[PDB]
Amino acid sequence: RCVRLSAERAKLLLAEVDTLLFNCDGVLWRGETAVPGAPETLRALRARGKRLGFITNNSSKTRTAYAEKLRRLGFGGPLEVFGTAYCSALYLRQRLAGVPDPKAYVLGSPALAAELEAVGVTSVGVGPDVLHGDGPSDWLAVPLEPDVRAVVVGFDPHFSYMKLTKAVRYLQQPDCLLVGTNMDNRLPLENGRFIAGTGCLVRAVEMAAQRQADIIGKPSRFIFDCVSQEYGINPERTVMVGDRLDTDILLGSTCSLKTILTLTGVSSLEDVKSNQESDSMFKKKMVPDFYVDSIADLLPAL
Amino acid sequence: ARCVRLSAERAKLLLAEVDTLLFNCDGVLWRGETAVPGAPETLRALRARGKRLGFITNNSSKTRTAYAEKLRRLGFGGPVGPEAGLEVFGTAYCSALYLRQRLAGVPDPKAYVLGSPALAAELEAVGVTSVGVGPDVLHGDGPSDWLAVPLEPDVRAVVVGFDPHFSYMKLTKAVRYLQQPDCLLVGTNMDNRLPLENGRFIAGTGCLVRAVEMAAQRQADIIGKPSRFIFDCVSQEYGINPERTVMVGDRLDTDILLGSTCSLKTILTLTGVSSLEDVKSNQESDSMFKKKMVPDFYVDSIADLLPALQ
Repeated sequence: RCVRLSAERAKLLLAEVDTLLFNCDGVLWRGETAVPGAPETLRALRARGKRLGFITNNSSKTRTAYAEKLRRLGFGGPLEVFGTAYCSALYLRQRLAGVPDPKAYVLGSPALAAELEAVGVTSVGVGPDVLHGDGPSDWLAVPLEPDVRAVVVGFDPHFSYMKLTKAVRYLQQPDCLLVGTNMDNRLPLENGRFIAGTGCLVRAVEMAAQRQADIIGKPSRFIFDCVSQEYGINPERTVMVGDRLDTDILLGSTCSLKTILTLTGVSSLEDVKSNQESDSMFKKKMVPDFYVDSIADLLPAL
Repeated sequence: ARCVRLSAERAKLLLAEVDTLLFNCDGVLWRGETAVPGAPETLRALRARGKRLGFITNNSSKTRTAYAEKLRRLGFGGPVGPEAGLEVFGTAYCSALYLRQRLAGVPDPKAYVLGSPALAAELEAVGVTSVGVGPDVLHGDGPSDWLAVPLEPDVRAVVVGFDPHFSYMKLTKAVRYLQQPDCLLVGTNMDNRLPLENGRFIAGTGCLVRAVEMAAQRQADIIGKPSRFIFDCVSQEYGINPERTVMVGDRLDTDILLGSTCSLKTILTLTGVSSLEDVKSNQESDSMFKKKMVPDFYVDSIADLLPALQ
């Protein structure tokens, strides 16, 4: 029952909500360029006493980096950003609490490794690992780091058959964990362009390792739990604003949060139309409570 | 269909019934670079008895003629003379045939190959030019640099085989080529793992194919076993009559399944991946498909047929 948002309805909701959780890409900005009116509306929400949070499935930037980008583009400051890097670090903290010196093989960014380092998890394998040796015997003979207790698959632009081989070898130990930052098929880019998502890499590792990975990012509930551990979210008085139906809006529906769809990003009203037709009850979960052309549309009520 | 143990008498009955024998290579004829004991003698005897022998492989790393050299070196024999034709059908050659048929009429077909030099050689033989074989290491600081790399014009297919040089760059180029609707996506096999000696394994081609499928939001066409195209690739040259042909294999999900779906008599050899315990599990109907994966006859090794060939 997607309602079209008007200034009157926006005022009504704003009275009801104290916390707003936003996806960054496709909602607040595309690339390094801000959505028209978005910085001012978020500044105004802060002035009206609303608490702002940010949830992202990208593992390439640290919390402080996302916060600096928000500050430079005028969105303000209080941390308020919850990305798959930080939340992956928290997951590994929880699942490796008993390990004395946990080490993880990270097919991912320096930011993911830094976030793991902050929670006490040493990371190995960030960066290039180009193929060496002419056959499987050479590839399977390469020495591995000792005491590796987890394999974390993030956005690895250096992904190679060597990293897949080392990951599978680490995962031959039953105690070893397999964690994926997200399961997205595509990473949205500017101008409607896209590149391969972390989900492709994670699925390669899963298939080779005959394992099912634990997914940290949206639509997984783990990212909401990571936000709630610090915010203490009240589902009834909290709203999730997002651009993608399969990740942001589904997360909102599963966690009983109010949902707003912004049409500045990947998803559009036509997609919601197909979802409103009952092919599956799940697709009904992928429908927003309200829709806005842009987040600046909250400025009339603010 | 009751997985009968092939006794020498039963084996002789089979020899009278079949004129053509199709063998899987790894786990049946040889393990790695070392031959299975007694297999070379058995196949040489089969050639002497006038039986026609063919070979089916899911590995895309060797050309037909190269496989023939390995067979000759290990004592399995070779095509007799000038009239005789090649006996080995691997995923490189049959992938080339698949693109030959599916790119019929294309003026100068080009393919982006995440695969071996052998696959490129076979494609050249069928008239398909190949681009992208070999390493493509990461360059640049961001997506704009990666997406600024120039792509070749008139690429009409993406072929994913065993690529140990697979990289995020090659995946990115593959999706960019596949953004063209006419472009085909072909996979040599969908195996999650490549079996190796001593129970070891490495990641299979299926992982690479799946990554490309997910990013391109496409479904790949698989050439290798259990897909029936490899059987059609054999038949295009052999002209097989299914009831008078036997398929010998080591793996239930690939070799024996191909035999059953193509109405070939099946012999399971226990020198490879599959065991009688696995066929036991399949004989218990957990899945409808598992009934298809049951051998008509079983032997510990193909050398077990040597008494009936003398």
